[PDB]
Amino acid sequence: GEDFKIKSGLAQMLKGGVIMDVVTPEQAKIAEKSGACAVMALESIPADMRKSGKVCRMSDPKMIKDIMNSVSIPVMAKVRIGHFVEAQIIEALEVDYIDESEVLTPADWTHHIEKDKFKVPFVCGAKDLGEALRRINEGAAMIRTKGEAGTGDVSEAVKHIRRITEEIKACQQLKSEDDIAKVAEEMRVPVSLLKDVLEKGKLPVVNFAAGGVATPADAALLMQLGCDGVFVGSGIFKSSNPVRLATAVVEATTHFDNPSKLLEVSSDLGELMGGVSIESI
Amino acid sequence: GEDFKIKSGLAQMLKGGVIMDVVTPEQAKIAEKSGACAVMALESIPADMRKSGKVCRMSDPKMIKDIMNSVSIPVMAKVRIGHFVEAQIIEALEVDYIDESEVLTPADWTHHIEKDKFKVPFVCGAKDLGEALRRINEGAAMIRTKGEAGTGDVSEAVKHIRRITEEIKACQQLKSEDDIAKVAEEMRVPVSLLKDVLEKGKLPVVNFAAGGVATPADAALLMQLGCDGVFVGSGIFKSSNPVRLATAVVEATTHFDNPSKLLEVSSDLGELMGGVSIESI
Amino acid sequence: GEDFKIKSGLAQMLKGGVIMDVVTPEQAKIAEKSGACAVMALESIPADMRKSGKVCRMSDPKMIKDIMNSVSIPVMAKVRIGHFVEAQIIEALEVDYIDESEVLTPADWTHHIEKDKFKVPFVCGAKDLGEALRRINEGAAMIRTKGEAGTGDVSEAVKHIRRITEEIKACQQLKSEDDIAKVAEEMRVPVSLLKDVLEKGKLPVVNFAAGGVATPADAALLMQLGCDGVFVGSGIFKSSNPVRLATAVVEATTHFDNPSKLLEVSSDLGELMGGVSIESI
Amino acid sequence: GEDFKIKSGLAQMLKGGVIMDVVTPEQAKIAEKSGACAVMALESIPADMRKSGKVCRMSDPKMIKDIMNSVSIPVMAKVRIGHFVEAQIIEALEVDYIDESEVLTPADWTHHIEKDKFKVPFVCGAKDLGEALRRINEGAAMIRTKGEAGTGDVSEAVKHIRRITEEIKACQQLKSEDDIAKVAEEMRVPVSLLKDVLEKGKLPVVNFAAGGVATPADAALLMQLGCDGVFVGSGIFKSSNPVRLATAVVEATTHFDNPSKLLEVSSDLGELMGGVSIESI
Amino acid sequence: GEDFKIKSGLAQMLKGGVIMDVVTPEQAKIAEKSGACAVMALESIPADMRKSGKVCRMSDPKMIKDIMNSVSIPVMAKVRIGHFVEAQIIEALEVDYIDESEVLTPADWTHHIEKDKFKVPFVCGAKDLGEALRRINEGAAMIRTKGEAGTGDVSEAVKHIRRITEEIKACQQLKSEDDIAKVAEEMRVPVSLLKDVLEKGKLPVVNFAAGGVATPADAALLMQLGCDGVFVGSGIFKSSNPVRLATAVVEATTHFDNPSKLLEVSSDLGELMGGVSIESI
Amino acid sequence: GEDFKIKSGLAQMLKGGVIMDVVTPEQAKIAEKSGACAVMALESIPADMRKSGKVCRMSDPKMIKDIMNSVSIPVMAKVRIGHFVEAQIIEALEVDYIDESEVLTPADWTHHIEKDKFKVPFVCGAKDLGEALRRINEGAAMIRTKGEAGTGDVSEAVKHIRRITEEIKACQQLKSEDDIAKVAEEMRVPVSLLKDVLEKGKLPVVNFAAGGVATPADAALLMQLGCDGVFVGSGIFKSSNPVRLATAVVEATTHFDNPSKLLEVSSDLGELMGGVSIESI
Repeated sequence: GEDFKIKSGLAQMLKGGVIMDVVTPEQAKIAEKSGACAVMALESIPADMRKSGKVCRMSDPKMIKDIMNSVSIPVMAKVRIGHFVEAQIIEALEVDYIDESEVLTPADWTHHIEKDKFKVPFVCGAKDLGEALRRINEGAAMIRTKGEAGTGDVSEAVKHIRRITEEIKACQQLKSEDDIAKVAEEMRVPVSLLKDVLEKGKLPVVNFAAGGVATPADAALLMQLGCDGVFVGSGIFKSSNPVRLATAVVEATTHFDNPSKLLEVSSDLGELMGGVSIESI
Repeated sequence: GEDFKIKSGLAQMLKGGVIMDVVTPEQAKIAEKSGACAVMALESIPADMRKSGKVCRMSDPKMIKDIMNSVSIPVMAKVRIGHFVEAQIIEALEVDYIDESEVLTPADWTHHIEKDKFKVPFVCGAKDLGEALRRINEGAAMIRTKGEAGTGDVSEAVKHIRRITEEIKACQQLKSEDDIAKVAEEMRVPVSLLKDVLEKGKLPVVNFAAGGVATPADAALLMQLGCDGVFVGSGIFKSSNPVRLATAVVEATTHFDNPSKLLEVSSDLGELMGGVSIESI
Repeated sequence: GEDFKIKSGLAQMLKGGVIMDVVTPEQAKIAEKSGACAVMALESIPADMRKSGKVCRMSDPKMIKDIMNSVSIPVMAKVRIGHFVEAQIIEALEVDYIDESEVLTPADWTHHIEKDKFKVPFVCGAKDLGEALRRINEGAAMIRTKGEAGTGDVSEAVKHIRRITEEIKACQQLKSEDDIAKVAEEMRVPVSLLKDVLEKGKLPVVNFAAGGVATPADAALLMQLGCDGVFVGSGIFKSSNPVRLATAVVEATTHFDNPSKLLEVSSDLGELMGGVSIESI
Repeated sequence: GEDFKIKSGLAQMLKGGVIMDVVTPEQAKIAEKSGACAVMALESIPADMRKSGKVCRMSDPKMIKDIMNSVSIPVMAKVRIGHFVEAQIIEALEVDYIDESEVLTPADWTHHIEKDKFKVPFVCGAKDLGEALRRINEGAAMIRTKGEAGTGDVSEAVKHIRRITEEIKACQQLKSEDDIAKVAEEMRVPVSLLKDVLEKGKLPVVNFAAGGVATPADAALLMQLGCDGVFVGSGIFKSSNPVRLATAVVEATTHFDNPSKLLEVSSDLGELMGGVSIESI
Repeated sequence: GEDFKIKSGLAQMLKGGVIMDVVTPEQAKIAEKSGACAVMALESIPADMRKSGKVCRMSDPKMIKDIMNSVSIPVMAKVRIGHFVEAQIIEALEVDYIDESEVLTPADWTHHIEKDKFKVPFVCGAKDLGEALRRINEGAAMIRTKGEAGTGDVSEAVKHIRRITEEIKACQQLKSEDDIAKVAEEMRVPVSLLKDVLEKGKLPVVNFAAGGVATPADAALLMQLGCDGVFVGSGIFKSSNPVRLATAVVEATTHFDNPSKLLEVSSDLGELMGGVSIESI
Repeated sequence: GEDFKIKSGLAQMLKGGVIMDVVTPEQAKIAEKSGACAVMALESIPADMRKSGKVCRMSDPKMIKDIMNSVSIPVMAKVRIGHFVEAQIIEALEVDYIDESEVLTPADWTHHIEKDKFKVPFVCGAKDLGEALRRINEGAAMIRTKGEAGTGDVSEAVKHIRRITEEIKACQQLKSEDDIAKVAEEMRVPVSLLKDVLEKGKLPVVNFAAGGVATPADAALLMQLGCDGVFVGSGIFKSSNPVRLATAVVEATTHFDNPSKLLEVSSDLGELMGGVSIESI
């Protein structure tokens, strides 16, 4: 409770923001000055890692320390799924948020990290209620949609948030203490969570959107859809005029319901990263 | 009723016309002066997007504003399927017609746009009655055949209009209030629509032909077949002598029953885009 | 009857001849002077179209007008299957025979043209009795074997004529008015045709050979086999010494039973188009 | 009887010989001077045709006339399976033997030639008794094994002669007039042939070996095995020292039981065509 | 008992250490001076052999003698599975530990080596309890996880140690002398071993981690997980700054529970070998 | 008996030796002077033939005569499976041993050679008892393991000898005269052989190892395993320092149980042929 609520709070305190994937301090500075609520330090970029296909690991501290020494706003970093020692090494680094990110090469195909044992807040991907709950029950402070990272395609990210919202609800308007008991056991999670969700109609944690956000339009689409905030990563920086696009997205995320404003910031944006349409995977 | 019958009216008012895909103001002006009833502004061309295969998104407003600031006739633009925010941004732009076009990379594989909530008229693709009705019931002001966009092959476009006409009719000359009730539920649409169709023998909206029109001959073939108007897009402009072909098609569409005239405008036309025969897909 | 018999007559009046695929007036003149009973005007050649694989359409009138303004003998042109407007445009052109040719990209995968409604004689491909009858019942004035066009291989052409002759006969020496009634309904045709065939032992129309004729020898082989005449197309012109080969085939077709003469015209012929053996498809 | 027994005689008179594939007069003269009992005139070579894969046809007469005007020994030529007119053209040419050769692109996948109607002796491939009998019953004067032509591999040729010899025999030592009646109908042939075979223990015609003979050793192997003579074709000429190899094979075929002599002629032979091992097909 | 407990002792004495793959003396000396408890002499490197795909054999003695003559710490060498003579040759060489390594091309797909008959201690790979026990029962002095060698990916190595630990335990807390009897026979091993394991909760031998260790972080992760020591091999040396990385790993392995220290040694490490993510196999 | 025992004797007289694949007299001399008990004359090399994939035939006599005229020790040569005439030609040549070798392109997929009819001793490949017996029953004087020739991989060779030894034994300690009767009929061989084997516990002929021997270590491994002698072929000569390796293998074969000696001869051997690991086939 006390320990948790503090973690959730830090995460919860990021509501309405935009986190940005940064590769270098230069990039970090651009992101802070653009309105980013935080930055994700990493030495190589989602849209490149998904082609390599080399092992993608925790990023080198020096690299991170630098990025995190050149900005006021908090700094996130990535660790491989199940790679608790990588996480240990980053709690030590005094990073702000850790992200057990499925976009890197997993380290345990069977066990995620025991995030409870850490004092730093974690962020985790989910594509559905169960998965969401399992990660939360596992000690996840914050949650984001998975989506197809690096693709440039919202199709996925959106579908997820829809499902979670659809699932939370479906399961919600159902009947029996036993009916639930089952669903809790099924998705391998304490009855107490599934329950706080139904009693609150929403996860206990902040639910951000990640993977496939390339346009201000997209960002806004995901808030209108329910998300609590937005992860963009490159290719903001893989675009023609990053600084501009970066701001467009931050602005698009705060005013996500201002057709007039939205449009204003969606004009003369330049050429954006050529995504890879999910379908054609 | 009232609100819609206005949207219908804008669409309905294009009867007999030819809408043209434009990529630049220069191209727009050529189209207008050619007899186009309107133009579809887009930064990249159906016949190229279907090869990329990059994510195809709403086009950049500046781009559109420009195209739409250089012509009297109305201007359409495209948004991804289900991407309501993209649409919101374009209502704002004050475009004339929006096209929720399946030729771009979809944004929701499960939900189209809630076009009712918009005041701008939408246009949608259909390959059959059900699909048609679903899009209309969803708020579609105007409807077009899908066909294989960019292929240069009528085979598809025609087949669709045939089916819709064949289906409208088949379902029409059938018997029981319950018989219908079923078909309405099946194609997931209010009994009231399927009904206005059967009572009128035709959709409540204008039904244009799109995808696979490359020759004046083709355009005429589709009107003789029942369509209310024609979408061409590039490769009018991917042809040897656009200006000439553009006019040929506009002319072929108005006089679509004048063998003498038709032929006149089908001569010395030059080399047209080398399509990609559906079959060989 | 009256209207039909006139059409059949024009077609019937081509018996024993050789029709040649021409691409340019030069080529047309060569063909006339060679003994061709007619020429097929087209802007691109069977043996190339079957590789493209671009949409193959009706040819540009100017092109045809030219070819047909440089020769006394009649001129045929091609239109896509089911593309009635294309045909309309060519009746208008005052071409002599129209060929609803399956070698082009079809326009209707479900419906051929309503050739009845036209006053110009049509020619159609068939690979068997049923198909033959269906085209004839559909208004076909003349009929040709399909064969594998552009391949340079007789295997197919021959097989067809064999089958038609084999089928006409098989069905012929069978018993009951009901026995027939069935076969008529099966191959979706009026009992009256199947009947005139059996009563005459041959279709009511001329049956030419097309697709896969590359050598004088081949032409002769197809007449000995029953055909009423021969379509060659390129690669007469894709050969080393066209003029010579053209004549050889015209001559081989008239004297198709003159081993001495046949051989005379099959010598020092030069290098002919390198076909593509059906088998290796 | 009479007519045939003359054709049989011309074929039968080649017993013990070697027929050679020639492509040019120069090649023909080399073959004659080497001891070839005859030559097979063709403009392109088995080992190349089986790669093309272009349509392989009867060869141009001039070509043949030339080859056959530069040698005393008889001259064979090829025609496509079922291509009776091609054959007609070659009877006319006054060639000595015609070979309805399956190595060329067939002209009728359903009917071989009616060799009875010809006065020139035919040669045909067979891989088994039935096939052999069918070709003979069809008017075949001479028969050869098929084998994988152009491969350089005896595996096949041998296997065939084994089977025919194995089959002739198997069927031979069986019992009932009805037992046979069946086998005759099965392999679609008059009871009278199957019968003359069993009563004589061998086909009524000469049975040569063809396809896959590359070495003197091979030739001898096939005679020891029962064949009545040998078809070699290139790559005698695709070898390093043709003249020598040609003679080696002729000599190896006559003295096919003289280990001492065989070996003598198998030495310092040079590099022979690099076959293509059946297996690796 | 006695004989083995000596071999066990040599292996057991390496507890807590790091063994390193060396390819040359220069490399050996770097490894020794780095803190390596031993080195694995081999002429070609795991990450290259798994691409070749040439036969990978015991390494040439001279090569090894040299490597083992330039370092105080013990020296291991590899032999192919089942290749007892290769092993014999290396006992003779007076190497310290032999590794019957599945990373080389096996020599017997059916029988491992009879390591009992040797006086030198062997090391063997296992992915599960059974496999582990079978190798031990076979005379294995030391055991290591297999993991995907040369990949750079821990996913595997970890998964193994998890399973073994999971299996040892699962089987442990089960009930009947017969229950066990079965499992012993199943995994084809004496009841006496499975038993010493359950009675001790751990194998009788040291269990190192191998295959997929590329980062100090990884090494530490595997000790935290239960391993008794670490095999790294190249690409320590396939990295940018080997010396540094080598030390980092040795240090990371001893202080594998010192987040502060761990992180200290994980900074400014340079570019490491670009692994090949298991998944993408 | 008498005739056989003489053949077996010559073969039997090769016990403990190493036969070497030679391509040229130079190579032959090197092999003799190295300690080879005999040489296998061939114009092209196992490790190359298995890539070609051209037909591999008996080698040209001159070639062999030369090789066999430049060495005292006996000389073997290869013939294709079932190619009895090739064998006849080589008996004539006065070669010492003939090898009906499956490494060349077979000549009869159904019948091996009737080696009984020859006075020269034959050698044959086998992978199991049955196969061994069938070849012996067929007149085989000597037998060798097959293994994957040219691969450089012992995996196979060893596996075979294991099986034969395993099979001989398995079948041996079984019960009934009828029990055996079956196994004899099954593996298509006289009860009398299977019987002499069981009564002697070993084939009546010498059993050498062949295919996949690349290292002295390998050779020794195969003797320890039961073989009576060793076929190496290239790539002894495809190695860096043939002369040395050749001797190493001869020496390794005689002293195959002298770890000290074995190792001595396995040092500073140079780079050996890069095999092709069976597995990766």
